[PDB]
Amino acid sequence: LPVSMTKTSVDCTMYICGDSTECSNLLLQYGSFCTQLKRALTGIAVEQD
Amino acid sequence: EILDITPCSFGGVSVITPGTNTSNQVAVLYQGVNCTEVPVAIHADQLT
Repeated sequence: LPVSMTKTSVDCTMYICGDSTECSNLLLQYGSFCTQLKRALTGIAVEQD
Repeated sequence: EILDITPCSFGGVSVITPGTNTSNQVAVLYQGVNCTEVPVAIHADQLT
């Protein structure tokens, strides 16, 4: 029987824009998607513990 | 001359605090990096 799974945290800025696109500051115009995904990932991480 | 392109050293910053009702000291956690890849530029913090 499984108990826990892999806890994953995702950096949305490096995934969507990248580590080389400093001109991609338009992700702040979309609002708070990264916060509401990081909250769900943090809840999953504290649930697996 | 062919060269690898490895990305920059990055990670997540997690602040550990006992609460503002107790004290104001905080401890940071740089997730996924070594003790040498953390910024040792504390003497030059005004350069950002």
